[PDB]
Amino acid sequence: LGSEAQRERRKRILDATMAIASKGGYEAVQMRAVADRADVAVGTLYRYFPSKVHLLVSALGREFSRIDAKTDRSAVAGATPFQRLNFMVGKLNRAMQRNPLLTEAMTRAYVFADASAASEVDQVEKLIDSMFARAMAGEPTEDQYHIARVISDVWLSNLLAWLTRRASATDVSKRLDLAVRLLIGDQD
Amino acid sequence: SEAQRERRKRILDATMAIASKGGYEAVQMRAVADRADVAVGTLYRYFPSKVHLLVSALGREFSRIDAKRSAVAGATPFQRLNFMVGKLNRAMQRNPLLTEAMTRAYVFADASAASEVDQVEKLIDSMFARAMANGEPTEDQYHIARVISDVWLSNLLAWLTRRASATDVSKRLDLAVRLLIG
Repeated sequence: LGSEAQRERRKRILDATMAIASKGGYEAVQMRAVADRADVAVGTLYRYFPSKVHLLVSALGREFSRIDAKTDRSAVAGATPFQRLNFMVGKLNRAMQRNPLLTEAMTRAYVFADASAASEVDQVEKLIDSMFARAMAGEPTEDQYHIARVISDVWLSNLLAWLTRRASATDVSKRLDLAVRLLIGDQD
Repeated sequence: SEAQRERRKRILDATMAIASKGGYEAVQMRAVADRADVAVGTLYRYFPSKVHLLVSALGREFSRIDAKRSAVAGATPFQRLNFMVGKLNRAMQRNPLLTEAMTRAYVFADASAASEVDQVEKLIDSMFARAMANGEPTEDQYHIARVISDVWLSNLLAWLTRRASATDVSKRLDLAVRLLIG
């Protein structure tokens, strides 16, 4: 399904969405402005992404997909599940902390995305869960996927506290370390 | 004092009435003050912003749920915690617009409302921590409760947006509880 022309259009649309959110945050991300920056027809934009929530959640899914594909796992080749999980948690954290305004825009879209964006939210959730489950495992068990979901929930809550300046990066790291210990502490 | 407690009550009652009608967007400072029959200044003294107002309203909801144990003595820590989760789930599901208003304020509350957010988090964590204990909980139980509160918030957001059914939410919290305490 699809074409090289469609993949090229989608890449430009998401690049434009991220460029606009990096400069002016969630509020700056508007359909007309994104269409103009990506050099795509507004109608074509609406067809692939029916709203700014769809654009931002799709940009977030692409970002997690890139982190997953590009993270060098040789660094923890001889590490324990506890170390591998803390490594991936640390990698996702540093990636989100790099551009606060952009992270804030994608997170806002993700937290309040409606049912019409279920496929885009599921792609995000499955990617983060897969990264944590594979770190704890290789091919994970159903229990490792259930643990991964809990860690993702703790990660999201702490990301929200960090974005709003209610928690420091230090506070976030300590809270995530505690959750990992409570779930798999005996795996080190 | 008496008059102060009555003024805060009227302010929070007006907030809830407005939120129940039109959600987060309907809640505005002037409208709340007029409905509560308080001066805008009295409103700002206790609640510096609409975010402080909605997060404080959320704290009163949790406090009232907490106020309303003897019936669950015979049950195990696992069963008491699942019962507490069920009560909190049902309470938030009864009035979607009111829940949406309080959740939106809680999620995006800034550093200036940190005190109110911290108090709300302590209230929900204590409800879960107390459910797993007999008497005062241990630090380990409060840490477990914080993880349960994070799972609960994530599932509440999925439920509010029609991405998870009430059954889905129940099953996910059951799984998290099982993973943490057994």
